[PDB]
Amino acid sequence: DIVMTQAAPSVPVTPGESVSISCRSSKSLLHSNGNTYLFWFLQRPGQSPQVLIYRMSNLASGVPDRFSGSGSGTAFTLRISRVEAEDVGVYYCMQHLEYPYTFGSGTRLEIKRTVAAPSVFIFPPSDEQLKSGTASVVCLLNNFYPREAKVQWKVDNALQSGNSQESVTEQDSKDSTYSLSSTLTLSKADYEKHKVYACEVTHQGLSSPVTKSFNRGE
Amino acid sequence: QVQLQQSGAELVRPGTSVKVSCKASGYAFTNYLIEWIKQRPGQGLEWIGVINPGSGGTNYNEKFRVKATLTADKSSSTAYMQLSSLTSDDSAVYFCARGGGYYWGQGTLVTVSAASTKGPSVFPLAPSSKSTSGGTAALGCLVKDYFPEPVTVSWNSGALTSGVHTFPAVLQSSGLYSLSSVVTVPSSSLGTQTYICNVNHKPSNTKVDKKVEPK
Ligand SMILES: N[C@@H](Cc1c[nH]c[nH+]1)C(=O)O
Repeated sequence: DIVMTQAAPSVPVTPGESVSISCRSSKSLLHSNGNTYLFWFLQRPGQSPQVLIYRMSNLASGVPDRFSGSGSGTAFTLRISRVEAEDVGVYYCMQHLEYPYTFGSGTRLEIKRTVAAPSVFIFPPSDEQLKSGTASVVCLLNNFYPREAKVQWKVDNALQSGNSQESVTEQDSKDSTYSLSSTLTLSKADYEKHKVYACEVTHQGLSSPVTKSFNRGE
Repeated sequence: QVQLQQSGAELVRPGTSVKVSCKASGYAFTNYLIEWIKQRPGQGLEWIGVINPGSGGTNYNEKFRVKATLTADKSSSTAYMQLSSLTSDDSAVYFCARGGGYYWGQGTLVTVSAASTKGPSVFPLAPSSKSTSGGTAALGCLVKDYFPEPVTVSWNSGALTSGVHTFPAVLQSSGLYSLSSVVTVPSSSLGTQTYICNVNHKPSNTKVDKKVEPK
């Protein structure tokens, strides 16, 4: 088969600047008809892919002029000039010369924005959940940048291990931030054996860790 | 306006087969090729094969030649992909696309599992002083213990979208999924605006509209 290689798993860019995304093939994609059968696609979070460039260097209908493609028969570049915050997503090359058609592994576009520390919120378990015998404590880290953020849980000032789970959103297409939830799961019985619940947050935008806590019983 | 409309999500047992469909509208179905693409959750794209609906001719990625069968029904303008001998390796979103990849279906999620469907509980993440800063309050809903994916969440029947973050689900150690959806709003609105999270888990026919009350 023809192997498609995208050497960078992500590339960062400030809005208004230009960025290049690279792809290579293990065989020339040039056909005797003169066209090079390299296609570029964008996939935004939660959407189907969409074509940007067809046959290496041609702008697909309705795609903004800021997208352009160039290359040899084996090395290709998608250039995005005047990048917009809404350009976040994964960019894939694909060869359409020979069966089986094959895709590159994808290159995420990371939008650079001003560093922003998370706003941190903490939620005790609801009374409804406690009636069912389980307790979920939720710590929300909202609208921060960059993506890297560490959350540690302390119950009665004992650092927790093994009982939390985190989820992170994709980079927002408008404000270029991320949000993160950390959920600490205990039984109702174990939850009532303790008074102080705290999440401690480390992030580049913070000079020292931020702690949000509550005491069981308001 | 061209559309490729794929069939709905499938939960299917290992060792069985499943057929997904791709119905074309807005153009002459038999004049264009249909291609099929696999995308594992959080991963890249893999090409399965292509069919010419006018001739019935097909070509398959050799990796899928034993797994996949592509057919087309001219009378209904529908292309079909059958996946046989299912294993968890086949759990993925499957796309159809018209030849060249300008027009794509919305995808069909296929989950291959022997586990039973379970509907979630929905619990409020109530706004309090511990979730209120500088005139902004955070609130949300915890959608706990469901299988399989997916769950959808809206707020106020879709009227509230600004400031909403619905998190990717996590697979808990129990083998059930959980997710949360949060929203930041003006703290001055907590006494005057009703906030409801609309949760839908289609596999269990669970539909919950949970009002999230300040505490
Ligand atoms: N030349 C290709 C066949 C093809 C024609 N058009 C597109 N693909 C192959 O050998 O796989």
